Amino acid sequence: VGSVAALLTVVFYIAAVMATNLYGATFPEWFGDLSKSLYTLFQVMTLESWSMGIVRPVMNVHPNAWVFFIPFIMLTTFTVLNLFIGIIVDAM
Amino acid sequence: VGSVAALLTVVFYIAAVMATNLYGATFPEWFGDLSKSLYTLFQVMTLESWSMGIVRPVMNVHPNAWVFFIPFIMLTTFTVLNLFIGIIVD
Amino acid sequence: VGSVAALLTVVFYIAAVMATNLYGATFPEWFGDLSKSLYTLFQVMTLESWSMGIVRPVMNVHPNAWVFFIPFIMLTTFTVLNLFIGIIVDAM
Amino acid sequence: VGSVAALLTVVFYIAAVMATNLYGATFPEWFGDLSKSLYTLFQVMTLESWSMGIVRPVMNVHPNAWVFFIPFIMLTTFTVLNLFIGIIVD
Ligand code: NA
Ligand code: NA
Ligand code: NA
Ligand code: NA
Repeated sequence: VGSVAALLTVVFYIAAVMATNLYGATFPEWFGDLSKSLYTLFQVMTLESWSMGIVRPVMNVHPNAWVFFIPFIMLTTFTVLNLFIGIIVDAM
Repeated sequence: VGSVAALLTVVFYIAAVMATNLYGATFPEWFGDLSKSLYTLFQVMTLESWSMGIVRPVMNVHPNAWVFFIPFIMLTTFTVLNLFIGIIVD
Repeated sequence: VGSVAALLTVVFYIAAVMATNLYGATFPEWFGDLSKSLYTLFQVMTLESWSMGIVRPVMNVHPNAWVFFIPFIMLTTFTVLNLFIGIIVDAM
Repeated sequence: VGSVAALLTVVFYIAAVMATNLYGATFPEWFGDLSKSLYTLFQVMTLESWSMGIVRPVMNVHPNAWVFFIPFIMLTTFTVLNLFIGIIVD
């Protein structure tokens, strides 16, 4: 439960560092600094406008942006699901 | 199960009171009164257009709005998940 | 499991009948006929653009539209969750 | 768990082949090639803008497009839920 939250924080920070470098110059409102990137990757994790709002516009400059975002989604969404179930199971 | 629904209603009302005060003047369509706020925070909880539709436009006036909305999402979505599982288990 | 799918079909049809009558005249693209309504209520159940795309525009003509849509969401989303878990539990 | 991931990959590929043929000519940005189709069907599976962004605009050319997309959603979202629970249980 604690290790799951620790793995998610580390992965979320590493990805936000990676995103700032990759799309920061071309998409500064979404990835211009670490803070902007952490906020965008939280939104992407909630699946809110991830494709129409973020990744499709990013792919028009970086055609392989999906190699970062789709595995990011698949990982964080599974980890969050594993985390929330983990708290509920430990409570019972 | 009942206490979970009670905790969620209290938290949802407190947050709706907080939102009306914070962004009611600058965003009156989404937070102009308690009723408008309760409706918006229900939408934010369902994750529908929370960032592109609500929080990014709010952050252009209030840059720290994320300190209210991200913890609100993390709390209510976990509580709802705990509530729905609670009914199914019982 | 079967009764859950039966309850969901009945509720989904009743709601689609209710919506066609309520918002069909003022929002004919989303609720103009039973077929259009069933499609919109399926979208509303998946939570896709339910508020920005459907219910906020509907509330500008019908201010109490939320009395129909919010309880519809709370019911169908809980029933679907109960249905999907029901199949998985019965399979094991 | 492995067979669930195998069933999902096969179904996802078959559907992406089907979509390219069906709406590739009329919607080339979303279904112009197998790669574009696989990306769109992943988005549709996450429920992101599936109706307002994809299926409503597709239905204005192909009125029965819902016969492909609604069953696609019902299948893949159930399979993914079955997959994620499968890993956690194991
Ligand atoms: Na959305
Ligand atoms: Na969504
Ligand atoms: Na969702
Ligand atoms: Na959206």
